[PDB]
Amino acid sequence: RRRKSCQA
Amino acid sequence: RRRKSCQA
Amino acid sequence: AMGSMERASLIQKAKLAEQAERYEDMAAFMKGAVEKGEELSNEERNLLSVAYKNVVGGQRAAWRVLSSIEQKSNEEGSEEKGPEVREYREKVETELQGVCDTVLGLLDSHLIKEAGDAESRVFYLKMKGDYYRYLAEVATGDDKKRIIDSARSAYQEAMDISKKEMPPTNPIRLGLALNFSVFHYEIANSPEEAISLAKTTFDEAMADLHTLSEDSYKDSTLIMQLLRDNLTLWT
Amino acid sequence: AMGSMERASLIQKAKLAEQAERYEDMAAFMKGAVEKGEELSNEERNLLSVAYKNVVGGQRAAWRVLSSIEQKSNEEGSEEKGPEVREYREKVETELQGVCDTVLGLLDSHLIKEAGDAESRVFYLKMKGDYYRYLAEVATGDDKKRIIDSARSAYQEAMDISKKEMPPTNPIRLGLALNFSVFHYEIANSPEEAISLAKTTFDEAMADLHTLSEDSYKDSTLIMQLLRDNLTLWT
Ligand SMILES: CN(CCS)C(=O)c1cccc(F)c1
Ligand SMILES: CN(CCS)C(=O)c1cccc(F)c1
Ligand SMILES: [Cl-]
Ligand SMILES: [Cl-]
Ligand SMILES: [Mg+2]
Ligand SMILES: [Mg+2]
Ligand SMILES: [Mg+2]
Ligand SMILES: [Mg+2]
Ligand SMILES: [Mg+2]
Ligand SMILES: [Mg+2]
Repeated sequence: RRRKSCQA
Repeated sequence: RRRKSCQA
Repeated sequence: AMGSMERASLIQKAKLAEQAERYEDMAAFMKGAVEKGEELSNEERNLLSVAYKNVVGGQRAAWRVLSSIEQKSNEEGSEEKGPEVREYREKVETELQGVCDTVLGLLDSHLIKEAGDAESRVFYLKMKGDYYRYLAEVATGDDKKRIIDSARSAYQEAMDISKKEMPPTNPIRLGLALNFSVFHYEIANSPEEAISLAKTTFDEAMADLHTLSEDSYKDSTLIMQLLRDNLTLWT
Repeated sequence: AMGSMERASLIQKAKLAEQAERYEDMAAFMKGAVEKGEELSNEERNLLSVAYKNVVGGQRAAWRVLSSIEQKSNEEGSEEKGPEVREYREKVETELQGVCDTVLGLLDSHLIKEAGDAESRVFYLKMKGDYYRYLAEVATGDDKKRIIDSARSAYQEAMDISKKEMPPTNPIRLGLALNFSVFHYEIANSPEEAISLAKTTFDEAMADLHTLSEDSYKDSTLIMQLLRDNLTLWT
């Protein structure tokens, strides 16, 4: 439910 | 599979 | 503090720190590697990004927890508990700002100016936009508009290069667009721009998938799904 | 560094740090609270325990990852990669030892000597055994037997008090027995003693459950299940 940003 | 010790 | 350690040993230890989930150590090792003054390879840029994103990610999550408690403390009917919630939120905020300033300082001295290939330049300018965006998340005072504009400007330069020099499926181009779209939605109060960017980015990548190998297809479609996740949440 | 902050504010901020999953901060706040020189309440003892167990738990997990890599590096057929794995394992080990020494120092100056009630004294002596046990996990040299015996001695004094002064279902008594049993199995090379202790502890608690309220029953049976988990793994 939290928007995605570019991670990992 | 790791034995338990007293935590939290 | 890393000046006496070999560059290769710093990189080796950053990879060990990652395996051990010791992200503060990982970031300190990669800062030391950057400060040797040589350009970073693709792998080394990704180690730098992983390390600092994990460090700041923990700080941001903690800041949001504390900010929510502080907000509830200033609602009507709340008992006065003293200055401690504000003080501790400020402590975490100052540490977060320090990490952002450290990353921005590495980019300015001297990673961006020596980055000539599109893959490296776009990567670093995206990073610059990201860390200004994290500063904007906690900003409240006279320079807040300037912090927001610094994020915007870095993202915009990265977008201009990425559109000219990279295919629409390139993972750095896609991750940049994802993050600039979040910037528009969450920071710049521009949800329509955020949605338009995510949709156009998704559609242009879809049309280029036919050119890719199986492995590149997997990489690009993973990030496209993140764009879709946001479009589903926002519409 | 916490000397200028009020005791109550340190405790308040430790609880905020827990909510934010900032366990290093939580531990620093609780160390400051201990160093005010007053005895700790039940709640405050549990905040101290939570904070340091989380800090050292992260260090121990990282140490095990690095120790495994180091072990594989010294197998026949492994390529020589230099001193970096050993150096980084040593760095994490030294930080872990420092945290254990800090906790043991708080117990010795002056928590244990002022603890007269069974609940507090057993809690602190269990903690002393625990942090000597963590030192034993990484020990390899001339004092290793003495480190192991220091853990044993602290656990044994806690057990003697707990058996005389607490019911067999008391959660501190149960958690102590759980950890002393792990000590026997993993540190002292005494698996039969570990199994016997876990079984007797479980059975004696079972026989006393009838005396408890619903809420106390829930607390005691949760720890009994941890004993059972180990018995199932070990037999
Ligand atoms: C999968 N992935 C992360 C999710 S976007 C990337 O490829 C990537 C990592 C760092 C910067 C960037 F622009 C892209
Ligand atoms: C549930 N629980 C933790 C699992 S043993 C406790 O009650 C407890 C916490 C700290 C010390 C102790 F002896 C007992
Ligand atoms: Cl504070
Ligand atoms: Cl090291
Ligand atoms: Mg050199
Ligand atoms: Mg160059
Ligand atoms: Mg190109
Ligand atoms: Mg006072
Ligand atoms: Mg006393
Ligand atoms: Mg009693």
